[PDB]
Amino acid sequence: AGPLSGLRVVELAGIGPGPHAAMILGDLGADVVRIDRPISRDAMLRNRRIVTADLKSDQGLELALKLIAKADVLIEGYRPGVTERLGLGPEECAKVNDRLIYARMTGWGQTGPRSQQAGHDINYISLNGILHAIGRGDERPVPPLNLVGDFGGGSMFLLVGILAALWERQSSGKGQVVDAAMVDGSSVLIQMMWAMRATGMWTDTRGANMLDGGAPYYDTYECADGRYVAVGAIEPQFYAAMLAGLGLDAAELPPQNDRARWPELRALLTEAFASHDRDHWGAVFANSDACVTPVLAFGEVHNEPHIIERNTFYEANGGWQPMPAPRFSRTASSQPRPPAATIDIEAVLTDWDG
Amino acid sequence: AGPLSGLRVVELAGIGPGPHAAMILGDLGADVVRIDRPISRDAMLRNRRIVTADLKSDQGLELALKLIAKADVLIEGYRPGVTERLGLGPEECAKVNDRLIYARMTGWGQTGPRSQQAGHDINYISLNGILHAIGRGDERPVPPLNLVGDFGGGSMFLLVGILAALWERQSSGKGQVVDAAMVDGSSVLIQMMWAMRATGMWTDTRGANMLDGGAPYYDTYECADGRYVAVGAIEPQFYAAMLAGLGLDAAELPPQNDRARWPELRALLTEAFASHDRDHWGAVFANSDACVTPVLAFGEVHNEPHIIERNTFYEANGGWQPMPAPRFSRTASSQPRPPAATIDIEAVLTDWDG
Ligand SMILES: CCCCCCCCCCCC[C@H](C)C(=O)SCCNC(=O)CCNC(=O)[C@H](O)C(C)(C)COP(=O)(O)OP(=O)(O)OC[C@H]1O[C@@H](n2cnc3c(N)ncnc32)[C@H](O)[C@@H]1OP(=O)(O)O
Ligand SMILES: CCCCCCCCCCCC[C@H](C)C(=O)SCCNC(=O)CCNC(=O)[C@H](O)C(C)(C)COP(=O)(O)OP(=O)(O)OC[C@H]1O[C@@H](n2cnc3c(N)ncnc32)[C@H](O)[C@@H]1OP(=O)(O)O
Repeated sequence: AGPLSGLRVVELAGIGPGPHAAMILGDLGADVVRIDRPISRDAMLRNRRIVTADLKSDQGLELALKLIAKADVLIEGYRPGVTERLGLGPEECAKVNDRLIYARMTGWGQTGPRSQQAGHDINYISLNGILHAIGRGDERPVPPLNLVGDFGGGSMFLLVGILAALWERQSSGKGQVVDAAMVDGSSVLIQMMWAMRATGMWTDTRGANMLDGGAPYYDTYECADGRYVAVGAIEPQFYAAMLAGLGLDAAELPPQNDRARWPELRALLTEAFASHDRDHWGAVFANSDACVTPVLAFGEVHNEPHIIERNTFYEANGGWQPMPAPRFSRTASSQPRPPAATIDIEAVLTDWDG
Repeated sequence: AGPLSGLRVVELAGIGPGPHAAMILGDLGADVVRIDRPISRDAMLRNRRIVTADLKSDQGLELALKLIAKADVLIEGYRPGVTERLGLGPEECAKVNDRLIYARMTGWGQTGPRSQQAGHDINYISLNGILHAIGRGDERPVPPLNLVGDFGGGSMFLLVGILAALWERQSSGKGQVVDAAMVDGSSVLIQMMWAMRATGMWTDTRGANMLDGGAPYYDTYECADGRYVAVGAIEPQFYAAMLAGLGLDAAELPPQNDRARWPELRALLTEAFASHDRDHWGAVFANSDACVTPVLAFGEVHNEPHIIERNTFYEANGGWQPMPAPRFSRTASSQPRPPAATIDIEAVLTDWDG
């Protein structure tokens, strides 16, 4: 039902960014066929058809290629060379389908000294200054889950690459290869900090900047109940609204942007926030522009009115899952279809005509 | 030169996600025209033409609409209702160009109880369980800079919405509205943790999971020089390669996934890593699959061989900036054009035929 209805995607079963990319394509209405090794409880495998094949066997290769001959996009996330050795590399795929967008999802990219090296998110963002910038300044860096390498700088760039290549295809008639490396995507993801560093607006000192926790107006605060609020009152008029809700006199406080006095400012803000519960502040600044919000655990999200009203989540069997994003006014996306039983690869070939 | 060469984008100047989205379109070859209020050192504003109009004025509105009439995409990132009041809302734009992809970039979305409220990244990820999941367990949550709401769950979803809607326009001949809300995108960005929570594979206890710092094999360690390495050795063979490099006898350590003895495991690993400087480990895990990498500060990135050889960065005027991502084999993106002087809006309208 979404805008990608009609798009055919072959996904070679992998882990992390590749399956996430394929999910979003399916989310938006694509026809996604996932080939695995010979009913999943993994909600990420929503919006698929699962088929199986041994790609090291002559029959599996032949069946895979027939599928690929009829697809728009191929997603693979193995080490570079792996698809080549199977006979499913870009040059073999070209011979049967030169309209194909061949999307290669890696951490380190297709070439370079590290291209054959195992790794995970935390490694890809360790090499490009990202990790070093995350966490409190008095302690070692903390990983921002696998949100920045695997997804924000990984699958999301694979998706952009795929969709941009589909635009180009309109006039060239041809596909090509998209090399989406997490080490690259994540760097463009953090381009604002590269831009800020060049102008004296960001330092390499962890935890001492405007957006990393260093600013008392841009951080979390612990409340009376041991729960937290988030404060993001960057603009002076938002900051002023924040001080108001807390019952603090601005004249009695250091100026907002006097970094010399930030520890003094933070102590006053700490004392304020610590005097009531999280839900008290939630109520104080419910409709304000104070940029103060309650910090909800996953298990609490379902109770928040803005989350409910907008149907950001849906109940699948066993728990809430996020609905497709972003939203489309005319070709809206469906509620995702749960994972289903594996189906016969030949049946999909009939459906597609391979 | 990139795959988006030919695409026409009108960007209504704003902050954070919108300008980052426009940048990536520009990066990939789009013809992006930015309308600001009446030459930048913001490297984010690379790959543009900048023009000036007072949109509150009769003549300003008229010129903007003439530009929009010739564009493929419009990006705006103001509060919902703002463009409506200006007379550049979706209903007004449709009258002059129904092929327009109208891309609306917000935190809270177009509708809902919070939709008119101020906020910034830290607020958007505070409402949907993300923030609460970031940081050490013995402390309040830390913001993962503005990487998760503004960009990974923000501009990146706007971009997917834009390019998806363009694909759809191939066959419907028409555009539509993309409502990209950071509270939604970030939720889809963290779908893996929603999937895991449902199967008992992720807990709401901060700092106590596989990918958040709780696992001794997926975290940073401080070295003899006070600098850091990242360890990402999730798979047993990589973990084994890690211990081997450290000269620790496995027989003598707690099992990798015995959570009850994780603190004992961490302490042994801490002692090991602290015995030499970062560059030593740097060297020990050379081309190994041990998933151990050095944690480079921004200012060190330019010295790293894998970074150099792949040209992940380029020297603009004054500092390193990331090259376009992802990479395309046939229609490669150009090195970004630096920000240039504001130009005459009519010269753009002549160029485009408006
Ligand atoms: C409710 C549950 C939710 C689910 C939760 C899941 C669990 C959570 C875990 C989180 C995972 C996310 C983690 C944190 C990340 O950070 S992801 C980043 C990992 N890196 C990458 O993806 C970069 C690209 N990939 C790689 O570098 C490597 O694939 C790897 C991930 C390091 C693993 O290395 P390794 O296991 O040696 O695999 P590869 O070298 O790729 O070779 C794969 C071999 O398998 C074969 N193969 C594949 N498909 C088939 C098939 N259908 N039939 C037959 N064979 C198949 C290939 O031929 C290849 O074999 P060969 O070519 O070596 O002989
Ligand atoms: C090297 C330099 C680097 C540069 C770095 C920049 C500095 C770093 C700062 C950190 C930025 C990143 C932070 C962490 C973020 O999270 S950004 C995300 C902020 N949130 C959003 O974007 C969500 C959607 N937007 C909004 O909610 C709001 O726009 C906002 C950000 C809260 C700002 O609120 P506010 O100032 O009241 O603006 P709005 O309500 O949107 O109204 C805008 C008014 O301006 C007017 N306007 C606009 N363009 C023109 C024009 N060309 N000519 C004449 N007028 C113009 C509009 O008409 C509107 O007026 P009105 O309709 O309100 O009367």
